[PDB]
Amino acid sequence: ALYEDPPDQKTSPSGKPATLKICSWNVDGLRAWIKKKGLDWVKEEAPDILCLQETKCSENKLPAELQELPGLSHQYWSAPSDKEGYSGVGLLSRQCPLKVSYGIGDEEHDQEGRVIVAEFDSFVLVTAYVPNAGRGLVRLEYRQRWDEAFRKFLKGLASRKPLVLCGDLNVAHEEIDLRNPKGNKKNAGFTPQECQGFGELLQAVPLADSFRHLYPNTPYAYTFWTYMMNARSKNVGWRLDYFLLSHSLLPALCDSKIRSKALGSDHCPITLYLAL
DNA sequence: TCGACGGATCC
DNA sequence: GCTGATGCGC
DNA sequence: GGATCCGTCGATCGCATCAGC
Ligand SMILES: [Ca+2]
Repeated sequence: ALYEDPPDQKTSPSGKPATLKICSWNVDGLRAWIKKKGLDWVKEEAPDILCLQETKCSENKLPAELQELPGLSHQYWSAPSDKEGYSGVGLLSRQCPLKVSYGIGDEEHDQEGRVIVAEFDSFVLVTAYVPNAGRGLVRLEYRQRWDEAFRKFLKGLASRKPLVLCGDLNVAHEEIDLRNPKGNKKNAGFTPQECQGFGELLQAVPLADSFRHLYPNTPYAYTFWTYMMNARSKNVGWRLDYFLLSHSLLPALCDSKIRSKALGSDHCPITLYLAL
């Protein structure tokens, strides 16, 4: 069936009002997405922090419109070391973070511009574009090694500060996270290896899947639809974009949104509300 | 994602 | 700047 | 032997590069 995001709950389980609004969006081509007026949508949504994945855009080709974006002035970008127009992530923030860093600290996994880490007063924000297992699972073996290094890195981080992980994690955790699970158990993003990796990521860091913690049995909630076969028209999709939270942060969780109607990509944006 | 393919295998 | 082909995706 | 059942296996869209001039 089709899906309507419920309204934004902007008070916490204790009634404290949300102080912090984080939007995450795989823009699948930053320049194409700006040409498709996504930046307008970002302006009307007005996040305190915007995380972008799959920018496919090197630092010096960044369009001018991003400078004229005065509520998200502190901007950080990561592109692959030697693969142009591939991958890429950015982190735009209203307030200046204490410390920004790139990658997870493992040479093998830090060459494709996928991870930005931004340290704030009371939490640490990681945004990531996870490597896709590949058509015909050509990179599924590399991906399990990423999963373990990423798990290890995030666990280390979360031991020092409450952690918010957001972005495209390239896996539908459970069968409820995609429209046709039975046909995709051998396609990238729904292999047993990928769903197990996600489960261990939740278990080992540990982290809670914010959306699923709030809406544990809501089906048809997806963040991605392939461009082909009018899949978004029919809501034949996958939930690949998450906010994963330190359990410490659950009493701060106000809501976790899926902005199904915002166009500009084959991913829609997701928005997180915290009382901090 | 969807389909046309097969090569199975049922009534 | 323009064509045409290739890489990469969930 | 003529219908179904179910595993492949290509071809769909979109962004971006690259080779060449
Ligand atoms: Ca490829």
